[PDB]
Amino acid sequence: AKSKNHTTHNQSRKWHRNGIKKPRSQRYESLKGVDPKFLRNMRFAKKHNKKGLKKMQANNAKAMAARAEAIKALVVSRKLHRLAYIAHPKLGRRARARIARGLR
Amino acid sequence: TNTKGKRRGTRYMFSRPFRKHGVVPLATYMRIYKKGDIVDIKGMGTVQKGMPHKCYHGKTGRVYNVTQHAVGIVVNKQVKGKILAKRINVRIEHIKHSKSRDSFLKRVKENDQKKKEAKEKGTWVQLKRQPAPPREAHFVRTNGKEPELLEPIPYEFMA
Amino acid sequence: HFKEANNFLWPFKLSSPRGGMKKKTTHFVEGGDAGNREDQINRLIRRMN
Amino acid sequence: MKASGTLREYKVVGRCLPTPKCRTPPLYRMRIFAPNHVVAKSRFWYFVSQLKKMKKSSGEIVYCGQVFEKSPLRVKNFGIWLRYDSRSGTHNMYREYRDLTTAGAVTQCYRDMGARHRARAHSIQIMKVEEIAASKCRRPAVKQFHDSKIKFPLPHRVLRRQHKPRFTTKRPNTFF
Amino acid sequence: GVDIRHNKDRKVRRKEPKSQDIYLRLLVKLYRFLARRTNSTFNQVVLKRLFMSRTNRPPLSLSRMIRKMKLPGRENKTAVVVGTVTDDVRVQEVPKLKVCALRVTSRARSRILKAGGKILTFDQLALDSPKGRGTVLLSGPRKGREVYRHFGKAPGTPHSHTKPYVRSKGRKFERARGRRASRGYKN
RNA sequence: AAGGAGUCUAACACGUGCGCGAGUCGGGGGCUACGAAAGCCGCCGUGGCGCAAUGAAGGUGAAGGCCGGCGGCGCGCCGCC
RNA sequence: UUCCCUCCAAAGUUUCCCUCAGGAUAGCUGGCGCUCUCCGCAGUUUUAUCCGGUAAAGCGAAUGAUUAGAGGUC
RNA sequence: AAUGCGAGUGCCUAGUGGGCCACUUUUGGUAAGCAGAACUGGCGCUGCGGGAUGAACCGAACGCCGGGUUAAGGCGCCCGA
RNA sequence: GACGCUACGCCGCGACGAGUAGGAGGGCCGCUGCGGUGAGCCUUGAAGCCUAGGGCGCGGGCCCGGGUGGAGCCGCCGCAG
RNA sequence: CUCAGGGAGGACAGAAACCUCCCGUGGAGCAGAAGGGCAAAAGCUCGCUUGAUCUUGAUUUUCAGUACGAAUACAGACCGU
RNA sequence: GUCUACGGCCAUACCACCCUGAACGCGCCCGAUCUCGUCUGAUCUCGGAAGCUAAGCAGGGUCGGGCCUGGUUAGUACUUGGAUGGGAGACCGCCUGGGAAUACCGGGUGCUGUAGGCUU
Ligand SMILES: [Mg+2]
Ligand SMILES: [Mg+2]
Ligand SMILES: [Mg+2]
Ligand SMILES: [Mg+2]
Ligand SMILES: [Mg+2]
Ligand SMILES: [Mg+2]
Ligand SMILES: [Mg+2]
Ligand SMILES: [Mg+2]
Ligand SMILES: [Mg+2]
Ligand SMILES: [Mg+2]
Ligand SMILES: [Mg+2]
Ligand SMILES: [Mg+2]
Ligand SMILES: [Mg+2]
Ligand SMILES: [Mg+2]
Ligand SMILES: [Mg+2]
Ligand SMILES: [Mg+2]
Ligand SMILES: [Mg+2]
Ligand SMILES: [Mg+2]
Ligand SMILES: [Mg+2]
Ligand SMILES: [Mg+2]
Ligand SMILES: [Mg+2]
Ligand SMILES: [Mg+2]
Ligand SMILES: [Mg+2]
Ligand SMILES: [Mg+2]
Ligand SMILES: [Mg+2]
Repeated sequence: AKSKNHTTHNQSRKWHRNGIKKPRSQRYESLKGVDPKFLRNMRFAKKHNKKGLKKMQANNAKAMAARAEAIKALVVSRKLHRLAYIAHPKLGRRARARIARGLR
Repeated sequence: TNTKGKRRGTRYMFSRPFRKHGVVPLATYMRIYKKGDIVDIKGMGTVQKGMPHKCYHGKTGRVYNVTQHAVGIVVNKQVKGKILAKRINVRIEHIKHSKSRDSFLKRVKENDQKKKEAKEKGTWVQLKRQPAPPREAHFVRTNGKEPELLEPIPYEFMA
Repeated sequence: HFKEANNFLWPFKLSSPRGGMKKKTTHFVEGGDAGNREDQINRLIRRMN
Repeated sequence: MKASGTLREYKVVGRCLPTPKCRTPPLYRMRIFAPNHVVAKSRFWYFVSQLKKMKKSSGEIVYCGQVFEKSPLRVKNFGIWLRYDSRSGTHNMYREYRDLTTAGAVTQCYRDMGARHRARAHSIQIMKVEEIAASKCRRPAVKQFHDSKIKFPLPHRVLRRQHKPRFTTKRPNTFF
Repeated sequence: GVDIRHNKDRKVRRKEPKSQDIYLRLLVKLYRFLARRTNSTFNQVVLKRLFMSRTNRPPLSLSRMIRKMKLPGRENKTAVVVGTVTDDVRVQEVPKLKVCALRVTSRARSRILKAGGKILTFDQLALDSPKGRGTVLLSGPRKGREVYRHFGKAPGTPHSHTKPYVRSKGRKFERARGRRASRGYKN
């Protein structure tokens, strides 16, 4: 009573019925597996980002006000070109009006 | 059946090249890997600590964690119905900067420079990579001599 | 806009070639049908269209 | 190659890609026998890939024309130089034919090799075809027609069209 | 023949409500007319949500309604609910709210009407804003049901906080071999 | 020719329909031909399940921030109204 | 192992089991949907960039096998 | 970059877990319609035209019909040509 | 000043149609009994049975005609096996 | 510090004891089976030692992507050199 | 042009023999009281400056060996896909694309980073 030992004959056809899909690419991947010392210090940086908030708006509102003084310192043939202009429903409206007023 | 050993069939895969044995060079030590860098994996048999497994040899991934002597890499692995995102800690001698993204970055800076250019000149410059087109119609000069007549040679039993 | 113009067209549902095929299983330079027949695709086009 | 119908006789000129090393390659002309120009270009690339180190992707077809018979109204002796494969071994030959056109003589040569040596057209490799004077011929099957006062009858005229009078009364006559 | 695959030819989605209740089936007729006779996508979303099962329209709490209508810009608007507006009793102040829902519970209705707002039905909403203008579509937490704690990666697998199916919870109910580093292993 | 084989009860999961909804449920009990049905009880909601988890257990048990005044440490922190 | 029609449609493979005529598990299947649309994805190619030690080849290159002469001093 | 295509996602889930054949690669064996692998396609689950016959070969996959044309095969007669 | 719209209805464009194990849907397919309903059928002939009769439906099946027979039977909306 | 091996020398000393010079890419050795790796070393000889200690998590290998075993990067301590 | 200290790529840099080295340097060299270590101041460590490029080192040479890079080998060997191609087979030819490696024959024989010198 000997039986078949091992094969992968139909396996490559079974894999492609629902497809071989890559893992779900998301922005902001998890920080799980990152080393504990740098992960601990990053949490301390996030804990005190709110400390210099009133100094941060004093720079970003300064930049937004300086944006005003930055931006206000600066502040195939002629036949087929004519016929495609007349055939325009909006641009050739007065040209079609001229043609309709050409036969009276 | 085969064994489930960790280094089975790695005889030529983890061997050093011919006349490239001995002391490992130090430029593979004193180069900098940061998070998000694209890194290909090539196992070296001189150092034995932090060796990647044989299924990651010749693969390419992205660094997510950097330690004192090693980096952590997210490598795609083909497993039996699907692809998994593996996180492997590989010591720095098995690690090389991949040059596949380098051409893309040099093209990004070229495209940004060529888009800053020709905005004040009003023209339109091609930024897509077109494939190899059919060649344009040209004249071949047979100046002087006629083309040489080629004929098949007779057989010689040189066995 | 060749990509858009060609993708707008449905793939052409052509009949069987009148007169007959030469040999379906072999290349055109072997006296068959498969592969690149450079100027002679029109002869198939009139008998198949 | 499949020797379909009668062959046409093509002059095919090709060259290599112009490179920074070889800025102008020499042009190579060949004398191809093929049913059409699509087969003729493929046989040109086969022969030139056998002789020179030049491939279809590394080269181009500069010219491919059908060059005709300069005199298809006189009968000519054609000597053809062969290189063929047998079931065990490959051999060279020289054969002689009588024809009005060079391509007709080579067409007759392909049927002759297939008839006598069971040599298919892919094993047959024509290497030189030459118009031969009647005093330079060698085969007695061709030299027997070099007679100014040639004379023979048609001795046993077998009756063709055996099915239009299909049920007939008189028995057929073969003497004419 | 063609080498196409007929596995995904039939999309599963709902064309009609499975329920046979005739008051819902008249609102389905109304918003089916409105979705094809207007270009407003609000009527399409309302008509599609009227088809859905009871688990696909979970109830809103009044407190979640207060916070989702307290946001800036969306004042004097009609909150449109396809499910049920239930009362949430851990809130003390109720402002006035213009409400459209399929069902409003009896104690939430009293609190809304005592606050001074209005409670509409969907025919009243179709008469008031046929294209659903000045409305805020809201829906309940769909993963709020207890059934979703047992879903996902299986328990007894590394990094899987999936609730197992136990006949009861306690000291000696699935807490020994796959859970302890002492007895066997821990995932 | 006739009979002849995934049924019934209990338990669980998931989906679906209905009612009520942070509640819900009288199934046990009681009141008042079909009817052994239907109706009603609310200080009959006991009780079940849900609303709180975690620990073996003793047990414990689900945002904070700013400012002023005071005390201490040497401008920040801690404690205190 | 008892009526009809319609639609979709397999597997004899992985791992574990006193497992080898059987189960559990993953895979293949079906049904129920839902979230969006009215960027993403691909049993494919092109262009870059890495990986290999098979086919071939080599033994006047290491290891192992192996045939013949020739020139040499002690 | 080209070409093409609407995708993503969550529950519940039957049957199966004896396989076999063919081009190429390939192990044991003198060999086997033998035993054992890799890849792809089939048969199993599938009718149809051809190979006289026929699980697997060649062509081509199937709702019920009319007209036309083909594939692989053929065109003395059986037997259409 | 035609018809329409059993909206669970009606109508219009395309594409497609193999199937074992298996899964799902639709049955104005069929059997028996119950709650409603056909001012239902019936000794001027019910059920059942027979039929070289007329038909409908892809099909499961069904409706009429003739004969036989002598007392009960069926359609629709739900329910149950 | 340099090994295996070889050459030329030196009383007994010879094929082979010990000393010295030169060549020596590893032809040695690293406990074992084989493969990979290694020369101011991972080999040999010395000096000091107990990182073969305590404690969380993460990862790889087998894999169902579960365990056990084995392994890799860290982090918190106390240490050795 | 060139050297020294520390290097990068690790023979185009290695190996054998010969020739030439101005100046600074690098060395050989002279010693053992101190630091230090040995059977032995030979090595290592220390204190020096009489002599010398002899050697190390640098540059160059050899129809040099090696190494590196090309041609030939050769569109050969091999190989993706195809045929109701051949052959009794063994195997081979053709279509469609890709394409090696010896022997043999040429060319070359370290580039360079930082800091500091000499050639004033
Ligand atoms: Mg088996
Ligand atoms: Mg015809
Ligand atoms: Mg075929
Ligand atoms: Mg069809
Ligand atoms: Mg199907
Ligand atoms: Mg389906
Ligand atoms: Mg019966
Ligand atoms: Mg439920
Ligand atoms: Mg059996
Ligand atoms: Mg191998
Ligand atoms: Mg070989
Ligand atoms: Mg077999
Ligand atoms: Mg199938
Ligand atoms: Mg078939
Ligand atoms: Mg036969
Ligand atoms: Mg027909
Ligand atoms: Mg026949
Ligand atoms: Mg079907
Ligand atoms: Mg009968
Ligand atoms: Mg050391
Ligand atoms: Mg001395
Ligand atoms: Mg010197
Ligand atoms: Mg000298
Ligand atoms: Mg040389
Ligand atoms: Mg320098």
